[PDB]
Amino acid sequence: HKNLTTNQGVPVGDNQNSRTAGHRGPSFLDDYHLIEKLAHFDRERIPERVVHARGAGAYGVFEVENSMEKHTRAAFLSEEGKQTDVFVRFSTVIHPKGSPETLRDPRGFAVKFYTEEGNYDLVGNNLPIFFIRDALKFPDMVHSLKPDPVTNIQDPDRYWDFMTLTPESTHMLTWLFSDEGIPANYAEMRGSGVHTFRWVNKYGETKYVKYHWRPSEGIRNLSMEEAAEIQANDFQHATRDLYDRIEKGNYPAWDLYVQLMPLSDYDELDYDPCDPTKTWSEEDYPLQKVGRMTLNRNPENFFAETEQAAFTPSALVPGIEASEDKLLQGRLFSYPDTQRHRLGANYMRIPVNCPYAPVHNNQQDGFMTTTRPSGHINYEPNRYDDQPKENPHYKESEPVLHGDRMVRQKIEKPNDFKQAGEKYRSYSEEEKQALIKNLTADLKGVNEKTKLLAICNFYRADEDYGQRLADSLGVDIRSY
Amino acid sequence: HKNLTTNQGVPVGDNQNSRTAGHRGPSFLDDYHLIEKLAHFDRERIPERVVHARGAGAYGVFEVENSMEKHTRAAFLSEEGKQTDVFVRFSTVIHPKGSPETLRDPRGFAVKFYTEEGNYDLVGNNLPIFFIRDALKFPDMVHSLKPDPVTNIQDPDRYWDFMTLTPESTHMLTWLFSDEGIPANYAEMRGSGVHTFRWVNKYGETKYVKYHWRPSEGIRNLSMEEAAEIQANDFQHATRDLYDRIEKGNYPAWDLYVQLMPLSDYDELDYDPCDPTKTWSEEDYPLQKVGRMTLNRNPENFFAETEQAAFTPSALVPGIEASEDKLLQGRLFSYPDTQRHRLGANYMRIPVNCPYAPVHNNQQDGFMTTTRPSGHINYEPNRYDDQPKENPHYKESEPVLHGDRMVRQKIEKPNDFKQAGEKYRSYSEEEKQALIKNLTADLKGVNEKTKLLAICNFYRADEDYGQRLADSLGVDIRSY
Amino acid sequence: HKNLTTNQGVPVGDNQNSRTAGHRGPSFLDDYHLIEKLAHFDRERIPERVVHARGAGAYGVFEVENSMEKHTRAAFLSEEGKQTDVFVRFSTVIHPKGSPETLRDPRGFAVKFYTEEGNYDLVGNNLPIFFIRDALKFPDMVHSLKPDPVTNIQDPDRYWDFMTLTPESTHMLTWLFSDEGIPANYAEMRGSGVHTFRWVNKYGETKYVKYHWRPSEGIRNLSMEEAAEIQANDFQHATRDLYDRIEKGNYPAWDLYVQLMPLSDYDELDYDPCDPTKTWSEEDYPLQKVGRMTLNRNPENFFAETEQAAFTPSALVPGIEASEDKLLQGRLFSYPDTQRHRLGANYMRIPVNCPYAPVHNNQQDGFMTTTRPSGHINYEPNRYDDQPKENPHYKESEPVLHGDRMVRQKIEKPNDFKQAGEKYRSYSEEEKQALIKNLTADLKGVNEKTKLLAICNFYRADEDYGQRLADSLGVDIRSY
Amino acid sequence: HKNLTTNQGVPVGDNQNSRTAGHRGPSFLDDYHLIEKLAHFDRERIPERVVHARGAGAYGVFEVENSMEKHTRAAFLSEEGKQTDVFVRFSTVIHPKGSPETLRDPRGFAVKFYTEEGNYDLVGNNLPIFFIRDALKFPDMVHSLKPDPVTNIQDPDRYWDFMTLTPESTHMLTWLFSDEGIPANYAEMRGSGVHTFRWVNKYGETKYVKYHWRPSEGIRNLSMEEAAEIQANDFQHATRDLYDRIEKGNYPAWDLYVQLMPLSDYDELDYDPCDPTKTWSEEDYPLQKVGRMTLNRNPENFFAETEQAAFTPSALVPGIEASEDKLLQGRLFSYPDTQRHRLGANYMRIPVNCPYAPVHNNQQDGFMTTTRPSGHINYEPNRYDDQPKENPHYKESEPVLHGDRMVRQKIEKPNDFKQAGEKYRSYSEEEKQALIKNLTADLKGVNEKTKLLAICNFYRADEDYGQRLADSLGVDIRSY
Ligand code: HEM
Ligand code: HEM
Ligand SMILES: Oc1cccc(O)c1O
Ligand SMILES: Oc1cccc(O)c1O
Ligand SMILES: Oc1cccc(O)c1O
Ligand SMILES: Oc1cccc(O)c1O
Ligand SMILES: [Cl-]
Ligand SMILES: [Cl-]
Ligand SMILES: [Cl-]
Ligand SMILES: [Cl-]
Ligand code: NA
Ligand code: NA
Repeated sequence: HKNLTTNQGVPVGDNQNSRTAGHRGPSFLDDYHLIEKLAHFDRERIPERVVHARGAGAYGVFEVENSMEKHTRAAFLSEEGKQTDVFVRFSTVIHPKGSPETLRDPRGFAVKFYTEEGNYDLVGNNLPIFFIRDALKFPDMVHSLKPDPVTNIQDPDRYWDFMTLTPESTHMLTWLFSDEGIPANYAEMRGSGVHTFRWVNKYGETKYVKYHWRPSEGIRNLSMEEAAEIQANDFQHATRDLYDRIEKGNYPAWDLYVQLMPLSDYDELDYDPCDPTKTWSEEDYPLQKVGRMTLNRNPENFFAETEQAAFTPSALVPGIEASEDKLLQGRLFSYPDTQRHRLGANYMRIPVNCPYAPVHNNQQDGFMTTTRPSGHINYEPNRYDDQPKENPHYKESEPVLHGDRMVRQKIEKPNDFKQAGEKYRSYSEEEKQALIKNLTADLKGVNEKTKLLAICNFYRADEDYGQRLADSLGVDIRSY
Repeated sequence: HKNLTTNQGVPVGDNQNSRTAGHRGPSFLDDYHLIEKLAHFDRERIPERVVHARGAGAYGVFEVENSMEKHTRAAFLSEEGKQTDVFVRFSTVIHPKGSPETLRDPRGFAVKFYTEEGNYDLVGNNLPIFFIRDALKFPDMVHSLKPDPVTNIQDPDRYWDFMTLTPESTHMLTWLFSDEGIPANYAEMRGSGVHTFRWVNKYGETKYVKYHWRPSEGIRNLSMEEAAEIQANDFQHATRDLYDRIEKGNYPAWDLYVQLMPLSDYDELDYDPCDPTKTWSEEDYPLQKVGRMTLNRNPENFFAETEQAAFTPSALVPGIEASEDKLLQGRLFSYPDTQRHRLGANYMRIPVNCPYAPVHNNQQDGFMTTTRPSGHINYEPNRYDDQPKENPHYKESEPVLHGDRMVRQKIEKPNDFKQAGEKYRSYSEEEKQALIKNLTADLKGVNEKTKLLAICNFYRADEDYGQRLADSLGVDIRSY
Repeated sequence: HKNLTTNQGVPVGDNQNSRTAGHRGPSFLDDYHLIEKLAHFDRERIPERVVHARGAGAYGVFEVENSMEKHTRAAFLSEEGKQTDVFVRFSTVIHPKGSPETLRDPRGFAVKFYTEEGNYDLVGNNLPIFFIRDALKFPDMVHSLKPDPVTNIQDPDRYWDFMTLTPESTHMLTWLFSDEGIPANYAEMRGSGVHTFRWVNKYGETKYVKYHWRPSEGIRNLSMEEAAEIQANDFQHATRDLYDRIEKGNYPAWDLYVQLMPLSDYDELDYDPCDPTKTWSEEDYPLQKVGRMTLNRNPENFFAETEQAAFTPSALVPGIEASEDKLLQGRLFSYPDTQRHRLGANYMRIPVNCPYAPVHNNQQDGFMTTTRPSGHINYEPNRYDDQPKENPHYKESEPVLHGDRMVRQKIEKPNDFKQAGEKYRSYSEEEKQALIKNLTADLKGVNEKTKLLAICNFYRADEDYGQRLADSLGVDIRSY
Repeated sequence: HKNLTTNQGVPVGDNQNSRTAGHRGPSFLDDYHLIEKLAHFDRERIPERVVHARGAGAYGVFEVENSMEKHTRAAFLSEEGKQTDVFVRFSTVIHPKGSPETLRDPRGFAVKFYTEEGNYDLVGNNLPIFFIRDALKFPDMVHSLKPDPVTNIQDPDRYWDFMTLTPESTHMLTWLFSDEGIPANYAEMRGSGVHTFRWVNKYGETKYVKYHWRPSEGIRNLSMEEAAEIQANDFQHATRDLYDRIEKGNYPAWDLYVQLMPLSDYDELDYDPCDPTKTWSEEDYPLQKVGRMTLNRNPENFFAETEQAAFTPSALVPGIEASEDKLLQGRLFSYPDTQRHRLGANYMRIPVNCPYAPVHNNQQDGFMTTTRPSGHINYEPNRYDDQPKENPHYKESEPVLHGDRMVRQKIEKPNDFKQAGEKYRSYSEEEKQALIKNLTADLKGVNEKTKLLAICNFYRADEDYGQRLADSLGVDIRSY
């Protein structure tokens, strides 16, 4: 048995009645419990994430099967059997909190590894490429996909206007308008790092790397019809499914694979290996198994742990570095930036965000300083041998720059259409029919000029693709 | 034709490419356009409303048919034909911003009148009563109804635990589990002030008042099955419908009616006329037509106008005052309190929230001061005749207090069950069947002791009501 | 030896050099350490307190010498010898952080007692009365005393305009313009509760109470000349002094005394005993010794503990209640209201603000939730016997209301001049000379009409007072 | 004559009395005027600037004498007689908002030019060099200079520890410990851009540029003793002096001069021309007159205009670009980053911060959206010719990168001591005596090891300098 109390620790005499002038009179200002309780209720909410607002979290463990020391000095990958705790958040993208999990969208697949050398965030999606290749375009892309700023309803005419004028999107749309645009749930789902990263070993040798998560539950997708049937009765089915599997002991898992590519292979590929609109061939760059992640624990509080979770692609650990991918480069900035706004300057002290590794530095103060700081010395260099100092064993690599000027210019070999065609031809006939169907339903109401340009981009990917879509939309493409 | 610019007014040379070390190299920090554009994107979101997060807005006009000056000095009601601009937001209640509009919930019906003596907010719902009668319980009620804080899914076992132990909720639940718990859309929907308010005329005479909005489009409700079928294909159907009606010139309207009751009728009644779990008989207190509101304009920007809209029951105008309703009394505080958090100290300067009537006072500063203040005199009293002064013509009434002590105590004559029974018996057989069906689907999975208490509360309302529910749930109540 | 780390717990390789294109080229965006370290620096500051922005803090102990159980059930005062930890912050009032501690001002004297039944804040000043008697005037008062909103310099013409038109200020001004307006430091300084509070004993009997703190170091004040001399060489001498006394083991102490008055004595006094412009005669209501507070420990971090400290007069404990003092009533609201803005919705979790007594309630979420919440049940009533419940042993008293109606009306018996005259006559001749001298230096440049009104208000206090001021100002008041 | 009103536009009947239970009873919650007025009061303050918190603002005009089009395409410099409106803020550095203006510190000299091609901010100081050359050290340097985080008092032992271990500071300290470390006021003061910038003409030719402001009122300084004499009686003397000069029509002015250097001079010099611890010789790179800035208008409201002013070195206009200076490079980020926290995401819409030039872009939303946004198109590219587009005429230059790797490495030819010695020798004997006096007073109490290292750094600058300081401090340096 426990007393209800105020936040001052005073036991509450009456949690039912306001303080009033007699039993039916107006309410007095001197009712600290009422005002405190209502005032905190009035401040429960924080801004939702600007994208990926809808999602669900879980904790688990990553275990190494094959040590990666030949290729990276990353501590958490250094030996067979090494276990690292994770927190993972899965998500949709475009719509707000509360939106259904039956909508078409990439799915987020964000993994935080609590390593001995710091927290490493691999902020992935299910699909292995993206719509754009430069972060400067991201608020534009998002804005076109988001509900219309007047109507508050998503409008295909808007995002297809953007996408069609942004032909590098063509590969991505060829994945997203398959039925893999609606995963059945978060467990029966692919994961991808999407970007190329750099792996750096103890000799300072660098390889390019891509990451892939393969579900133990397999990949399963929903047709537009299957999605509607679920949406009718449950707008949070994926969140429900994740929690329920874990509560029942049916723990979902993913095997982590990598592809590894020499830096020098740039110059002979007909695409840029750091163009995130591109995948690498699995015949030429085979998947190499690293280990397995099992999710086995539900959070204790959704707001405190899942809503407040902060991941960033710039949370890199020794041995794992960014590539020059211009999309990734903006993400390095944007995540901690938005987090400072969404969560507070001190967001890294929220428990789910805290490292397991020691934190010692000369930062101070900021809203909601709860960590009981002490000491006189908050500056470096200083005369004190016991105060924290830099450790040169932990310098990052020095990537070679091939450019000689500060420029704003598109990458060479954009090759916007080739892999979209390859993906299209890789589909089964049943999968091609679904792609055309889903695209037709999406395009049939859009501005005729935009609809033609869409068809033309898919035609440039593959002639059969573009002709089938034109036929299905009733568009005459003879004059082109 | 216009230049894209930074926020500094510098035309942008290139809105496609980040600044990088050659065409494929990493990104430079000296890219003000990138950083400014990402950083503002990173800050787009504000907190959603703590309740009524999902909603839709429109502007229109309210026109007086019968002047109300014999009963209230309110300026906007003073003359036949007098027109006042309104802004209205409709909403659901429990789930977050992106949640479906097919869910069971009261609907918000919030009307801001831009009167010549200040803004008057009538913050109603469709349903004319509430679950609780004291604001001290509001965070409890809400927390029970909201998604479970662990699972992020709404759980009937939680809110029925609260509601069953809060028997004053019985009248409300008897309305909400009719099919009027799911209005077809926002246009074919009732509105209610819910609370008794005080109307005060130019002689200082006071009457109790209740407000009712009657839709010109009639009232239409959804069954659970009808709601699921809509939910399958559109999770924002009510938002859509409102915008669409107005864009097509099919303007929805409501007639405003009032009931008026003398203060001295308190002892004539077997309930407290200021208990918001109670309605007043329309036979004994007939509806009196006041005027008509027509919504005829969509907002120009949903975030700026609808998301940032702030209504409060305490935005009262001369002639219209709060009653002693202890629920209303807490609302007086909570709304501006939450708005200062959600929107900023200076939220009243946001255009939708601004009055038409002149604002002159000695308040100053606060985040985002955009109003070009001037002058040396920010205090009163002062020696300057031209600075703003109090105006004793605009004093409020002085309600009589019947109590002699500051107490925490439930009102007399709570009468928790009688009107719920009256409402139940007022239903058609088809309506009673839908009530029992909807209750049964909601209660069938809850804790057995809670389920029995629910049945017992409804039995106390009406024996046939409670027995039908018990039969439908398979619960044997012979022995009570 | 310790590593400098990022907030992700990654050791920093180089805390000296930004990451650049060669040894002298422009800086790269991919420099997580630079950006994290700059961004947090960029966010160190929070709003200063709206008043009492300049101050200093210390911890210590309060020990009961005489149990107060005949008069109050407060736990911390129950037993001889009982020791309660305290935190105390002393302050100036008007000017910002960084301002000098040599200025004329009341001084704040805010004591947090960490009691077994919750935190009790006694938020005092050195002077025992105040300028105003209704919180509605506080923003006016402050704005008149604050630097002019155009020039950013304090202007006697502005605050004397307010004070002269606010004749209830006369008693306060008669204390503040003695040399006690500039205490020598925080240790050699009086403290006062200012308001009457209500003490309630185990039988439910109530007495009015006033609190006084008497410095073991005695009271010492600065002349205007002494204050200038200190200001020349140290703008933070009181902060320095408090820290230095404690660091050297010379702990400052205060004895706590109370006056006690029966409720009934209202009706026979020629003032309102809950008017905070009034004192109670020490002859008629003798000081009674309660105990001693000794301050013996400096905080470990000024920002975390002293800057973030939050006190409120509404942090009352069983046995100690607010009086009807209309000034106090507004304070009850204002402090936690400003604190939610200044510090965050969760400011009560900041260590210095935490109670020693257990906190259990159904509040949740809000910015910077750091407390590891858990459990499904965040509402009451609920079916669970182990969840926190109200405890009727801890109900507050039920003060009798003498009023009939909700009114806006000045108290009866304002008696604005009589005590100011009594205070003036209680001064030694040296002390009267100082008062006139300090008043004259303040008023000599003020608007002539305001200057005359000042003289008249002091003349009404005491003829010799007003005449001496008029003489010193060169103002002939014979014609009145 | 005007009514005082609430923020809802309702006239206030009584601005004197709270609403209470009779004339002396406790206060009611239903007092919207009290609560609104106190709530807004409670929220007046925003965070002060993290440095330069104390300052003062004015408006004026800049007029071109000698057009600069041969060297820069900047619009505001394009024609003789061209006038551009400015806003200027002057400041101290280290202590908080209310701190004296008699302290030793650089002075800030921040000029916002409202040009036809956007706002251009030249965020200078009086002194023409800086303590450090990499932004990574800025939070350290500041934390060392700031009041100690335990005592809240500035401690020379802390900042000399930092500075002595940061020998690139030696030139700066040689200026700051002259009497120019305490300017007599803001008018009789030098201004400097400090950094080298790049000027780019219409043919794309680039020169390095330095900016210098020469006061028409001449340069005048205070000795330590003259500063204390002022401080005794006025802790805002420089704020007062600026406002007073302008109010009386005695407008302060500065002539702008530039120095111009070819990029190809790098190897001709024994320092890096982009090292901000360095000046350029005026013999080798003569001062060239541009024009004159006159300050002739005080702001209408200090908070709205001066306190909320936001400047950034990244507010560059076509023709004027950053150099590679690594200190500058971090400032490009830090200012808009801190301003988003201090002022809000929409701080650029605060009037003093608004450009004169048109602003059109696809940014949206954020706290306190006051700008009445409209339209459906918030993304680019789009199909609409009338929506804002990029303008390639306004591309920036493409600086040549000399580096081939991403590195963290000190510049070549740091040359930490030579210019400090040149400055020392440039001093008159009276000036040398002051410098030694001021340094001795500052160093005499610091840790002996730190004090010796200080002397050694000054000795390396000039043997006489170091020897005179050693003699004055009583330190025998014969053994070295
Ligand atoms: C209606 C009258 C008053 C109002 C509305 C008011 C309001 C405030 C506010 C808003 C603060 C800043 C609190 C914070 O930021 O944590 C403050 C601080 C303070 N006030 Fe008042 N005040 C009033 C009267 C008084 C009185 C009568 C006293 C003493 C008897 C007093 C003593 C203090 C002290 C000592 C502080 C500093 C607390 C600290 O050190 O953190 N005030 N006041
Ligand atoms: C890396 C080096 C530096 C960093 C990181 C830095 C950072 C900052 C920051 C964060 C502010 C607060 C701005 C605000 O809140 O709006 C500021 C203000 C200021 N800094 Fe710096 N600073 C640096 C070097 C300098 C230099 C070199 C100068 C002059 C050349 C200077 C002059 C100023 C001035 C004048 C202000 C006040 C502007 C105003 O009046 O509002 N700082 N600085
Ligand atoms: O952050 C994102 C924004 C838009 C689309 C995506 O798939 C995504 O992950
Ligand atoms: O504000 C609200 C909270 C909970 C239920 C409701 O119907 C409501 O309107
Ligand atoms: O909070 C306050 C405001 C004005 C004057 C004071 O003495 C005070 O404490
Ligand atoms: O921004 C700043 C920080 C520290 C010292 C300075 O001179 C400065 O301008
Ligand atoms: Cl650090
Ligand atoms: Cl006001
Ligand atoms: Cl609670
Ligand atoms: Cl944009
Ligand atoms: Na191995
Ligand atoms: Na010329």
